[PDB]
Amino acid sequence: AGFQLNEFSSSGLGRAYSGEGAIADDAGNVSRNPALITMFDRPTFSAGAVYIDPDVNISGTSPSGRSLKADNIAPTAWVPNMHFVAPINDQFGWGASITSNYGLATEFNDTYAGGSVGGTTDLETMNLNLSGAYRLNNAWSFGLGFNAVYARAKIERFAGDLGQLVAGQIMQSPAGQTQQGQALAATANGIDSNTKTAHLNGNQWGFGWNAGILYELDKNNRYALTYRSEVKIDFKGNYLTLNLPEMWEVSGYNRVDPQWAIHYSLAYTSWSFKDAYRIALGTTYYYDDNWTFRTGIAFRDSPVPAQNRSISIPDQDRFWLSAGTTYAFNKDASVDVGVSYMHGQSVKINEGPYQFESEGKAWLFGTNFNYAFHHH
Ligand SMILES: CCCCCCCCOCCOCCOCCOCCO
Ligand SMILES: CCCCCCCCOCCOCCOCCOCCO
Ligand SMILES: CCCCCCCCOCCOCCOCCOCCO
Repeated sequence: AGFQLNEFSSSGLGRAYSGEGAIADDAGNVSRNPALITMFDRPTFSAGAVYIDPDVNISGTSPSGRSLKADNIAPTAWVPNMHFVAPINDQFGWGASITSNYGLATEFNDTYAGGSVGGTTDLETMNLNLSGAYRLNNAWSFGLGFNAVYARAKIERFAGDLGQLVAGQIMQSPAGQTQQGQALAATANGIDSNTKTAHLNGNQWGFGWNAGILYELDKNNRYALTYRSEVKIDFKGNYLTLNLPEMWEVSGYNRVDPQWAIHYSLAYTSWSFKDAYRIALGTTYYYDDNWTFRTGIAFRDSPVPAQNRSISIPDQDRFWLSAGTTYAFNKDASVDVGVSYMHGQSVKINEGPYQFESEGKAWLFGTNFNYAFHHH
């Protein structure tokens, strides 16, 4: 957040989401690349959730003299996931998942000076996916997926100190000399910071598709190109379209040893004019039959000026640092747990009449349970 999320699995969390289009140790990855369906030879289920605990802080002084300070403006969150994939044939398979690829939340007191650009911003999203895949031969697979997205938005803004700003401007102008001018300033200054200035509530569905190609040099090495379509969501509440952006991703996975694999990816996102990319690299330690270990790093760059930035929507250049571990109870069942630390960069924000600074980070903790059907 983002507002884009990667938290589709706890195993992925532990590898900082690196080459997620090319690994297939559990069912979570089919949501990332429907072509991976052909790596599964038996019905496979997975479920869990990621707990996100952000710490995002705003600082600054308004030209009115009011503090623009705001501690801890991003609340914690639970992001659940469920996945299922199952072969139909030696060539065909299918899968289904419930995920969220998008969400954000910021809240300021309704008494905050910068209220007109920072009150309450709440977007929750749920992706429903059905996928199919076709294996052409030993090397090549293709996957196609259909997405139903449910989105719940809540916005409120407030006057903040706007009326104090207007009072300032009026008093400064020649009109500050007149009696009508003073009165008009006083009327503006007298507007409560907590005056509700805006309010939106909406819940809507949108639809999209996604596709993927898998190339396997052999059972230890593979590469993938994936594409997620944009999804548009028209809230008839009150325009008013919310645009979930395209994503392209290239992934690679190298099992360079019975005990070691690496996995990396480049992912690209453009929207609207303003794009972003993410690179990620990680390694997996297949210690033994019971224990697997997991570590990764990532970096995301969306170079957005500063007068295009929002305090209500934090989007900085960020780093991920992750470790994880999978314990398998047997050849059928396992549990993943992931941890990640997410670090933003202190950034300047010039929005409306205000100048802020913003710095954020987050701790992530995830657990998934995996189960494959038809012993063993
Ligand atoms: C590349 C072709 C696949 C693209 C189609 C996308 C939607 C496919 O979803 C179909 C899922 O339906 C599940 C069928 O249930 C299995 C029935 O047969 C199982 C026998 O083993
Ligand atoms: C009977 C005359 C009494 C004068 C009261 C007029 C209204 C006083 O409120 C003024 C509020 O303006 C705040 C000043 O803002 C800081 C100055 O710099 C801001 C430039 O706009
Ligand atoms: C548009 C192609 C971009 C390729 C990037 C990833 C390729 C990784 O595989 C390279 C090694 O594979 C050996 C080549 O295999 C023989 C020809 O088939 C390769 C087509 O991908």
